[PDB]
Amino acid sequence: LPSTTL
Amino acid sequence: KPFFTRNPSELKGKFIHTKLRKSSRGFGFTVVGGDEPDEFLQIKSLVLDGPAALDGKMETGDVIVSVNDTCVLGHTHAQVVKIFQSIPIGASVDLELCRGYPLGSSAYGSVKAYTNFDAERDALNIETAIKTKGVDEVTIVNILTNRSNEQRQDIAFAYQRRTKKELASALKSALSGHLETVILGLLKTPAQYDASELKASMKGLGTDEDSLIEIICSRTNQELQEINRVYKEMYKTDLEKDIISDTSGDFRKLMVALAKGRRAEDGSVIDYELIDQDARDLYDAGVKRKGTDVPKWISIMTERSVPHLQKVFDRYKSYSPYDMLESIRKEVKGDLENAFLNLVQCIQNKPLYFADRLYDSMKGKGTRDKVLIRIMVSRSEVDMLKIRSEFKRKYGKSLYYYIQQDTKGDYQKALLYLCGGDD
Ligand SMILES: [Ca+2]
Ligand SMILES: [Ca+2]
Ligand SMILES: [Ca+2]
Ligand SMILES: [Ca+2]
Ligand SMILES: [Ca+2]
Ligand SMILES: [Ca+2]
Repeated sequence: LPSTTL
Repeated sequence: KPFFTRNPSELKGKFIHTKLRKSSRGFGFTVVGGDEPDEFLQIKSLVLDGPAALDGKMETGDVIVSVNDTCVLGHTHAQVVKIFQSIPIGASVDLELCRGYPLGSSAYGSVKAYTNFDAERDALNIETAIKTKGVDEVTIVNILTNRSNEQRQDIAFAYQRRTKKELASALKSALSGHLETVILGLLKTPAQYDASELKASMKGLGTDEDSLIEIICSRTNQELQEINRVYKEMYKTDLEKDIISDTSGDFRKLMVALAKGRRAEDGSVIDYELIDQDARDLYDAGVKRKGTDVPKWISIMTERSVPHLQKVFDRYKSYSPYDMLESIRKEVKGDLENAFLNLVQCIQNKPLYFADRLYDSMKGKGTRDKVLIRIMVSRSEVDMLKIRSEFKRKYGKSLYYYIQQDTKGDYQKALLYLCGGDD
């Protein structure tokens, strides 16, 4: 579950 | 296992190039994947009003192939976000996207997303089949049963943008019988289909308590949260309010409590002491005493997590001479009994629960097409493979076989496609 806003 | 490759000459779908200028809040999209060394990076969502959305080229599930003329196939998640964050405000970025690899799909469904999806081409071929003299139902079945439910949402959008008429409207006028009942159900979002099937079961004082129990006792927390919202947008009244209207007694309390969707989420630590205490409290409320303490049954069976209650029902056999299902068949009766029986079956083994309901809808004379169609439509993208697996183990023959012998025509071909396989 890696998850990052760009 | 999801397919992975570092060479672009091995990708399946079509490719899209984009140029996004960095705003004060970034490019306006989020990325998933990237822990597993061989795992794609895919767009999870797009911030509306953001750069990625207002350009209209990027879509969710897009595999990021290359960033600024540099192939990022196999890049770690942290290596990619550092490329996007190094770009200053006002500068742009070149994104090569690959469309055709899917995302948060269910490993156990039977209807998967079409890879070479073309919503315009699909809405084109459907109109040609609808307008064909002697409506061509073969093509309509060949398309709609071979698309994911969200792909069918895009086809409905494209069909209305070309013919200026709704896809559900044109298909309802062109189809008839049970085939219409299946196709119209496939065009609804899972919340809309459940919300409509629930209202349909509360049509009058003669409530279809069977269909009401099936939908309520099988849907999870997140599924029921969406159902309650969609049910009010469509009918301007709370799902709970209609349940209170068309139910009464303890059966009302059990249906209202389950419909709230506030079951305790699955815990990470197993509460062995609560498993025993819940098991004793179920035994003290039922078999051990004269009568039944129904509220204590409703509280335990609706509030504890599903992995917890499975262990509670196994521990319950240590205290009671009859297991949980047999205890229900003698402590309560009527619609309340049918509710507890279905609820416990959905907790112990939910795929087996739907396998029995499919067998029941076909074993006797005729067909319970209402139950058969709803289970095939609703479970096609959730656990249909597990439903087929439990069915063949218990009943010898496959679910495909029982649908083949009980249904005919294009209505049969539609159900067999939702079942999957050639058997
Ligand atoms: Ca390039
Ligand atoms: Ca025809
Ligand atoms: Ca009793
Ligand atoms: Ca024992
Ligand atoms: Ca039958
Ligand atoms: Ca039957």
